[PDB]
Amino acid sequence: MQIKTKGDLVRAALRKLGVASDATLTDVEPQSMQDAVDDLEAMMAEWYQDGKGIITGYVFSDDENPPAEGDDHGLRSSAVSAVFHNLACRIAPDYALEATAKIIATAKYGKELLYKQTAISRAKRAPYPSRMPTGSGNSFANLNEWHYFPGE
Amino acid sequence: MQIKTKGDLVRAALRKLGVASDATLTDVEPQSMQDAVDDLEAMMAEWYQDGKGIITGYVFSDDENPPAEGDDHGLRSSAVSAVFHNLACRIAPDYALEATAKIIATAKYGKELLYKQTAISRAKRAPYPSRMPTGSGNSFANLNEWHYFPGE
Amino acid sequence: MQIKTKGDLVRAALRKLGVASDATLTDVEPQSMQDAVDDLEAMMAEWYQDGKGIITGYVFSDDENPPAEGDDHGLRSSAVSAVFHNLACRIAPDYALEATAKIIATAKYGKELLYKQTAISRAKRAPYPSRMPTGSGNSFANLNEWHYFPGE
Amino acid sequence: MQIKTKGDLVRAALRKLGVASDATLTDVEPQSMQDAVDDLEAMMAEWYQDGKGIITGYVFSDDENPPAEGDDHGLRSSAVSAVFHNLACRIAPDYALEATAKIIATAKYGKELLYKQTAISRAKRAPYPSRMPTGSGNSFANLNEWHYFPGE
Amino acid sequence: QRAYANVNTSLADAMAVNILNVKDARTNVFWADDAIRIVSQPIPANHELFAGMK
Repeated sequence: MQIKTKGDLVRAALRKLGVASDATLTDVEPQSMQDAVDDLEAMMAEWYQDGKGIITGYVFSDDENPPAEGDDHGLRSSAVSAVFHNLACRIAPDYALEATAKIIATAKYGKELLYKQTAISRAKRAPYPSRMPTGSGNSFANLNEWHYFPGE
Repeated sequence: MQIKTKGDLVRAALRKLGVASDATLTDVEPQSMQDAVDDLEAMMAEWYQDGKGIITGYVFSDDENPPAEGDDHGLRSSAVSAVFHNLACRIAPDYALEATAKIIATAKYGKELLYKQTAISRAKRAPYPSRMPTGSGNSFANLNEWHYFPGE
Repeated sequence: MQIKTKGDLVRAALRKLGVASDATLTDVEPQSMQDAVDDLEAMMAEWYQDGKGIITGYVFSDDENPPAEGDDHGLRSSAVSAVFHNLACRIAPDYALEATAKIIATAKYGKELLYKQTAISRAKRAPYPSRMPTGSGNSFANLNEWHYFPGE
Repeated sequence: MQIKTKGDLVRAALRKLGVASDATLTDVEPQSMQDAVDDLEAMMAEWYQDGKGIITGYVFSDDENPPAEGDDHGLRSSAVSAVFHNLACRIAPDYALEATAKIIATAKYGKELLYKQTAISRAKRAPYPSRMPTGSGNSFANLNEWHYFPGE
Repeated sequence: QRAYANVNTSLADAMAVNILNVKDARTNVFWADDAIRIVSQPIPANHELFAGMK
């Protein structure tokens, strides 16, 4: 996989939007690239709500190391497409554009697949309430005076 | 099959889009090849969610090989059409185009056909619950004292 | 039948589309003919899902015999119209064309007629469950008749 | 009938389309007949699904006879209108035309009339099941010692 | 699986077979009684056999 950095993600988003690529004759300025990188960071921070959002393995760069762009994002191979499609959707406004129907559909599909596994993991069943008896079928629990489920 | 490499898949996708084929007088450009190859790798990695998604036999190129173009995709003959139609749909926005209705319909049909066999395989019934009797009709279990099903 | 090779199917599809025929003054190049034959092979492999799809008798060309074109398709007389109509629909986007309503309707009807007999053949009723008895009517005849149905 | 050969059927279809008639000073181009004959043969093979479709008495030409055009179609007098109307509808896309609404309606009506008698013949009731009694009032069954129906 | 072993060694590459019958001879046959069975069941009175006949 070639999209290894936040700069690579931003370049992929621009290529999707048709603004800049490797075959173009005019390119966007590094200030604009830095602004797009900051928008990617803001989007990932909004998604990952301090651990209670969408978990992907993204790494948030620190200000101690000067350039945020150039640090590996740390995403898995299956999240890059969704992340940079959503980035293109988010940063299309800047250039007076509007992401096309295919881009929007791919963004929605990618976000859904990103959260699918986390939703499956989080679909947990609460334990028995503190007022259930264990039942007399559990002879081992009966012999140990475990007559009610603990709860919590 | 004639389509055996990622380059063949990209050429088929570009031909369907009309960007570069012998139906027109346009020839495929290397920068239009590399970007579409990266897009195809990202899309296949998104589909194949580390084995929990669509199974295709696609071979993921490792970083050790410099040119991703030219390596065999490894897909079966029944997946090539779906893969390259969806690739054309995905890379249409690069040139600010829009895939035609026939291409979109073929992409949907091909993706459904790709997942059909895996869906049939994964449609499996859960085992018996841990709290069922085995029944006295099963003489073997009744004599062995296997009066209840294991579960899980 | 006058249509007996993959190229005959391709030429019929192009004539249906209005791109090139026998009376035409400008023809399409052999590279485009090979691309159309490749698309036909892809569509046939997608239909014949490794024996679990639509059975037609289509014979897939091997690499040892150089031209895929020139091989007898092996289809029955009743499948040729459906095959080349669907091929025209598939290859219409190549030439910046969209297949007309009559062609689309004929392609739908042809595919349905292709799968009708296979659907009739595959519509089978499952054997009796493993726990059903054979009945006392099947006991006085065939004195060693089984008391229960096997299943599977 | 004065339409006694595939050539007359093709000429009638072309005139209905307005391509090659006498009401307009247009003669039948020689290539406009071979392609129309191919389309008619394909449509007839599609209809007469190896005996399980629409029975019309159409005689399919063999590879031994060089000119397909010039043979008696063999259709009954009540099928000619349906045949050539459907042929016109099928071959309209060749000339970037579109068969008119009247031609389409006539084609539908003719196909319905073509299959009406076959449907009447095939509307046959299945024999009695193998598990019915014949009753005590069945004198023939009592004489022949058949307490139950044979089925099949 | 090793509980079912009946020979000391397995067949190892260039090993020679020896035919224990080397001349024509009428055979004397010994067995345990349960070693040879005759599975028996009368033909169904509804089969291809006896579906037309008393």
